[PDB]
Amino acid sequence: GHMGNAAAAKKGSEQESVKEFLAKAKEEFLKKWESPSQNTAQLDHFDRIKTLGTGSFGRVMLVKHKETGNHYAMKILDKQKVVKLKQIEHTLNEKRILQAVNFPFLVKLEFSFKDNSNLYMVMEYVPGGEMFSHLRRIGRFSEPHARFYAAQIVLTFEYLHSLDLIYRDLKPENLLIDQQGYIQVTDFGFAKRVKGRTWTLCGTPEYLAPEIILSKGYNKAVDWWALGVLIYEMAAGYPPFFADQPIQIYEKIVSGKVRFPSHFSSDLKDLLRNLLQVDLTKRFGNLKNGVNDIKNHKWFATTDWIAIYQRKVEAPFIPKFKGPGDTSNFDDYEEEEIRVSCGKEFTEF
Amino acid sequence: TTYADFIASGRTGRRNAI
Ligand SMILES: CC(C)(CC(=O)O)CC(=O)N1Cc2nc[nH]c2C[C@@H]1c1nc(-c2ccncc2)no1
Repeated sequence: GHMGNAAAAKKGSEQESVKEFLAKAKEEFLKKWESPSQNTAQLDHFDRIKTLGTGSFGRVMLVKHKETGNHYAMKILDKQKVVKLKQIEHTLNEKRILQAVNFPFLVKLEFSFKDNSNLYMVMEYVPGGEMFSHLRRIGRFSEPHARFYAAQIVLTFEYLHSLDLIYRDLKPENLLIDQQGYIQVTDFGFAKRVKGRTWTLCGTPEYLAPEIILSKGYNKAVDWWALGVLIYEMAAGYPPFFADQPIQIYEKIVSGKVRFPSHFSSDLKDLLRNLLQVDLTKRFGNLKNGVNDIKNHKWFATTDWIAIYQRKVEAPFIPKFKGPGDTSNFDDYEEEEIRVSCGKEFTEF
Repeated sequence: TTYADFIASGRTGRRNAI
């Protein structure tokens, strides 16, 4: 066969150890899920440094903890602007997930609290910014570079899916790069802890699986489709399906056709044809052998999955880092004030 | 070319969710 006896034995033992890990990790997750942490700090514990982002619901600020000197990213959501935007459930759920998960490629919620008017989530500051900026600057990543990131997403999805969590918003914009060059996944507002099927139209057009576009009940296989889109975009510098308008994007997604740049390796094209598979009964990640069809694919032949998990692999790229508190990998915003002074439904925060 | 078509798409910047 393909594997000699010693190689088959080592692979089998590796897969059983993963199962042992996931069992223990689901037990830890459920304990925190059932008994979340609340109000582990307060606003005056922090100095405001810089606004890193803003939107209709709130802003994200670089803050420094006054006593430890540690920098954090503080998400500030205004309770009234969330209640009046149909986002209460997503915000409660995102905080519930973040305080319960534990994985080396998920940004860590360090503190959370609320005051009279705002919700606050204080997470470890990831100073390298989004993969998006680096990808657009460099143009495209080499296949070994793309594989380094892809392997982390594979493990992160393997973790989340074992918790019955579908992630649903994979894209370079949501992948932060830390000081060791590893990925930190941000944003769990669209994630849903559901076995079986779910129906919500959500995600980003370029990354939508066909079954989402087609108004089907769908399952965790949409995350594996999105991995195919991400691997393609990392290696090509542009996603597999694009157009002027989303409706034209959706027609290409559902057509079951994808074209590859001539520099894509044969192994990469084969992996991507199996992830960007419209037919659910044939899409990798969704078959009898689960994630192992992906981890055992030829394109990942050189990947030491445990070494990736242990963060022992030297990253192919380390963002420039002029020290703690460096803001250079983020844009510049007007520094609006944070004023205090909607208890209903936010009781659980 | 595909790269040229990508630039022409106007979808090279950060993409919002639906
Ligand atoms: C203002 C909100 C919080 C809400 C909104 O408008 O909907 C959006 C926002 O500004 N986001 C969310 C986000 N998702 C992908 N990139 C981004 C950027 C930004 C964000 N940076 C971080 C972060 C975490 C840890 N270290 C460094 C940076 N955490 O959030």
